[PDB]
Amino acid sequence: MNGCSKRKSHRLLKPVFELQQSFPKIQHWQGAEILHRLKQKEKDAAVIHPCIDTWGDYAQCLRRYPATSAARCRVESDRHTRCLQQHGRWKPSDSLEALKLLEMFKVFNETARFKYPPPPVHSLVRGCAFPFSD
Amino acid sequence: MNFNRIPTRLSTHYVCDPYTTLMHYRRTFKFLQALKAKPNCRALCLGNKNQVISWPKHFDGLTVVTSAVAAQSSILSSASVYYSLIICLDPVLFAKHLYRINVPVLGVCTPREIHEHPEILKVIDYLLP
Amino acid sequence: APFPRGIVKPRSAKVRAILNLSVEQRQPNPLRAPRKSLLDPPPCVAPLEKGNPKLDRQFDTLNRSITGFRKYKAPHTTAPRVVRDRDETNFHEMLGKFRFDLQGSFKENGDMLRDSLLQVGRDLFLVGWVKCRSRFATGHIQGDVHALSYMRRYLEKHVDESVSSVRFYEENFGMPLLEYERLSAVNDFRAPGKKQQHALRAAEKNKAKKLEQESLRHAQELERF
Amino acid sequence: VRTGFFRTDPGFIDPEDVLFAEDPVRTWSHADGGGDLAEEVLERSNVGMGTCILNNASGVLNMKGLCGLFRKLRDLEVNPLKRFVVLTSRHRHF
Amino acid sequence: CSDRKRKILNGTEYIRRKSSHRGRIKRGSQAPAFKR
Amino acid sequence: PVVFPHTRARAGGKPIMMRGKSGKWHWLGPYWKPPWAPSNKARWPTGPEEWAWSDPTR
Amino acid sequence: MSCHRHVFRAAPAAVFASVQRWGRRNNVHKLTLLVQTYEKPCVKRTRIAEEKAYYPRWFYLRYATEVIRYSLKHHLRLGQALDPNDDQRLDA
Amino acid sequence: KHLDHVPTERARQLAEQRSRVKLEKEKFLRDCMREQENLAALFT
Amino acid sequence: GKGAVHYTGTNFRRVQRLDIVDRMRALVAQGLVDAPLWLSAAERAPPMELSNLKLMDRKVHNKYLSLTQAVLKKYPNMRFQDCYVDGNDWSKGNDSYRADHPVMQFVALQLRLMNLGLDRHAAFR
Amino acid sequence: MQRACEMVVSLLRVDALSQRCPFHVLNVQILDLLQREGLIRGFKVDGTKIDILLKHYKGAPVIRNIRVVSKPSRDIWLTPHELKFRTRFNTGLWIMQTSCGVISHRDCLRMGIGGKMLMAINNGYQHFC
RNA sequence: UAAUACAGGGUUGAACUGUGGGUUAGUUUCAAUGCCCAAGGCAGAGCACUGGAUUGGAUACCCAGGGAACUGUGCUCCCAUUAAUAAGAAUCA
RNA sequence: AUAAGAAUUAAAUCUUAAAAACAAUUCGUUAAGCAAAGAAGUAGAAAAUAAGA
RNA sequence: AGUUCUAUUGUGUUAGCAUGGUUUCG
Repeated sequence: MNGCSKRKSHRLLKPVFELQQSFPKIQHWQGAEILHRLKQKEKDAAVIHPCIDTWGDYAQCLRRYPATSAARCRVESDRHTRCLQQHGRWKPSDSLEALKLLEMFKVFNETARFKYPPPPVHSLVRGCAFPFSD
Repeated sequence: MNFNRIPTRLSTHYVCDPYTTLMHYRRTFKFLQALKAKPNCRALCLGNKNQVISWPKHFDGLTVVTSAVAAQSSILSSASVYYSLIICLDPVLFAKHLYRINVPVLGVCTPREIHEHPEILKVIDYLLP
Repeated sequence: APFPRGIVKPRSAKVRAILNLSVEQRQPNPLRAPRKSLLDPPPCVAPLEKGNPKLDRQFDTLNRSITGFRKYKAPHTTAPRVVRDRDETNFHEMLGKFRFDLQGSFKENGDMLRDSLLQVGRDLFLVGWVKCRSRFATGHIQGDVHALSYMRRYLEKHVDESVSSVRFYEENFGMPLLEYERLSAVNDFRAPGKKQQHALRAAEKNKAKKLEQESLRHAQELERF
Repeated sequence: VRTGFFRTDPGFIDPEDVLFAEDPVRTWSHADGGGDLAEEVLERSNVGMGTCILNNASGVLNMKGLCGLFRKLRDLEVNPLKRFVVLTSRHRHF
Repeated sequence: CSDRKRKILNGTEYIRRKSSHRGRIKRGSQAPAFKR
Repeated sequence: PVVFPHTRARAGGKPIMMRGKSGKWHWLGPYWKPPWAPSNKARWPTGPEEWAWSDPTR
Repeated sequence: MSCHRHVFRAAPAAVFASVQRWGRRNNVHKLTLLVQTYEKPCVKRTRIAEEKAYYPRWFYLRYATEVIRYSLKHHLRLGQALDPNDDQRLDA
Repeated sequence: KHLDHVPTERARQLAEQRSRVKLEKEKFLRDCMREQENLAALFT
Repeated sequence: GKGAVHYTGTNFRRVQRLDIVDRMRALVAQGLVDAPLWLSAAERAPPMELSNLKLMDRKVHNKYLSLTQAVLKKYPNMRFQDCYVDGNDWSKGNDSYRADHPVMQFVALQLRLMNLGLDRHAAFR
Repeated sequence: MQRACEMVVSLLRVDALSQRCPFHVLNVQILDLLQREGLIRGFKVDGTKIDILLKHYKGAPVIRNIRVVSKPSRDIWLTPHELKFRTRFNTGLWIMQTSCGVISHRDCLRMGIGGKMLMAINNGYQHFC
């Protein structure tokens, strides 16, 4: 009988794309360089394909060992099997860069070469002329 | 969930209090009645696509500036020929264009918007909370 | 924390930006300066792109920027007079000019319409320029009054493509001389690499828009619910 | 609805309304000649109108208040730039 | 200070002025030192 | 009583750290509160945490 | 001190990676490079000022990138300001 | 200077106590509704 | 020299706000514009002075910041209520609840009684 | 004198309903003169401070300018026929201190007494020292 | 920058006190390194200098060695001389 | 001479050498002079320094 | 603001000590 009488809309139950902490605005180029370092350290896997490197390694090992490959190439075979099972249905990511995503949140500070775009007016203006008399 | 500053002071809103709103209604009613008592007068209504699809995005007032040298030019310059009252719902967005407009402007906005951009009171003539 | 044995006091904005957590401009002090407002006049700066000034209210083939080297000027100045004594027996010798904009749908990136307009202009001895694309067309046409009227009628009624809107503007009559000498076309001559770069930038902008559009649509759905 | 509160629920107190409460008397604190708010009648200087406040300690009216009010009202009446006059009291119960 | 600091910077004082700071090339002070 | 506040001028000056490689304070230390500083309550809005010691005596 | 790791039912490469992580988070290589050569006090002042200004920015951007990755992975939508006076009542 | 006499709000409060309730603003719900109805009737 | 260092001087601009009626009356009187049809109605219903009413907004100290802390410290279980509802941030360092939360109602009633003229502790009881 | 030169700052505030200034009997007398001249809405005396409730008109404040004449490091006195010339053709208020109290330059001119020039309110651009 | 000894300053409270202050030369306590003087004198490192390279060439950058300087109630304040762009009052919740 | 150590962009000077007490690496023990690595957010009071390009 | 006391001292001078780079000894 007794129970919650309002919607479970808490942003913890329903995580939302937002920055929960603010920070003094950062120079645009400094923030861009930091984000580049983060991306390099993460090694965004946008390669030809995750399975391409495993296949190349397997083929190279087979070429190196034409006779005893059955026993030599087992770690490579297992790695390639795992890669096929995991990233077989792999699609390259299609999303905006974190730099643009944070420019959206206005994290960075306007420098001489970076300014936030002014609010759109032509696209957002909606006019409705109606008669008002009598 | 929050890791930001916690304000300690709250600002009141006298412009949008009960009695001030009642006075706004009383003063705007007389002007609207007098305007409607005269014939062949049209009223323009401006808003935002996100607060109104069906509404046309182009009208006679719109100028549609296209050149860089014309950036400073207003887009509602010619509205005075056609209209005798501009009912605005996005004063913050249209402030630069409603500034010193030669037709009366009735603006609808929130106390938060008024306090964050008090300069809209220099482009609004009549206010309806 | 570390012990640096003192602090530094740089004066320049560059070194301060490097050596401080942030150099974000703070709100003006209410006791010193007034608050910034949307009505403040913009800075008086000429709009430039890659060092070139973009100062023209209309595109036209006769738009040029002043360069650093002398260009031969006309030795003298003489403006031919405007003949105002024109009657039915002479009103056909007057010249004129207009500009047109068409919106709709055309195929082959406007090549068909370009060819049609070039043929019509060659037949009518009109001059000026035209510019056709997938969804729009613009042009500036000059010539005899009858030829201009025929061109206007052709554009309004005799175009073999979807023409949702037609507009004519900047009409003038009784001109002594014609600015142009041929009716040419403005053709997009960008390299494929340039086109690809521009398309990538446009796609970035489109994704930025789509994020907010999806958020707004979800909000509208919730409001409807 | 069972245990929680709602705005429509009768008795719902508005915290902002409670917080923004003001003392009515403090609306006339800036009304005096010397600024000590001791004069029997206090006149505020406003554009286009006159404002007179009775400021006797007990709310009683005496000759000092009579003379002050008379002079203030005559000046305001004669003044054409003051289109109307307002009369009120600064007391609590009177 | 403008012309005075200019003389200091160009080094006329370094040559012509005694210094209780001494140095192997600058003129020295043979009297007890005090701020002037 | 109506008495004006006293001046915020204090003898000695402001903290100075000796130039060079010593790290010694030529005057005052790093915990010095300038006279022109906000209140302690203003600077420390939260106040003592729940795990701080109520009595600071050692 | 010296970090000790036991290579048991794990890869020596993995254990070496864990040791490298310990060294990096303890700044061992940084201190070794610092002590290998003489650093003048003014250089140390400038370096410490630069680090104290820089690292908080890096931490904030790391948090931002973590949030971005989480939102992309979970297909989260951009938030809208919570409109007050919403009854927040169940439609039941 | 601590024996001078200057008018003070503490002195005024002490005098009154020898001899302050805050009030919330009214909402004018009915008047607001009537004015809104009149505006809607005008805009019909 | 300097620029915007003249506080109480040329840093601010003391210029009048001219509304539609004032500007149109001036234009008509000087004859730069033909009398519009709406001008009579606007004059007979002049716009109000919004700047004067704006100057009446006063900053208020938030006593709830401390009252909520007191009530929460006395009764920690109040944070369960509406724990899943967006708006109630109960994380350490915030304790910011919605106006319809029991904590907000409690502090509102306490402050109402205090305004009526009771002590903090009496209002709490 | 120092307190009056300080109160100049509190009087020259903009976009403010009221502002505080240091207390002094000379400040109280100058405020009395200002209120009698209708330049402030009012003022209140609270211990060490005085709260001046300022007056506005059409957005802008009534007090548009204050020029200090007599500073605590330099007195300025004038004979009647010098005061007349210095205040010639001006609608501003020049505050004068005399043996008859703190009055306006017009009262001083009618009385023909020697006075000390303290402040000039809304005097435009008219000063000599 | 552990403890201990001797002294400040800052913060908080109670009491006392009662315009007792803000600024400061014909004023003088302190103050990086270097230089002069005195001390010691080979933990480290290190001018001049030596010799092993690069360079048309280097009197340098690189390498090896190195008796100048590196701890003082002394002499002593030159400076990109020390918490900033002098100190105090007023305006802000 | 030579190798090894060391160093270098690469080399060289330099040290040891033929079974090793101190060239270099590993392990113990004292000895000497020397002494901010680790522990403090220039951040959050509304607290804000300089009309313009 | 100043004087006295009160709780606290990464402040300045201090006899000695724990630890440590380096060199040293086998």
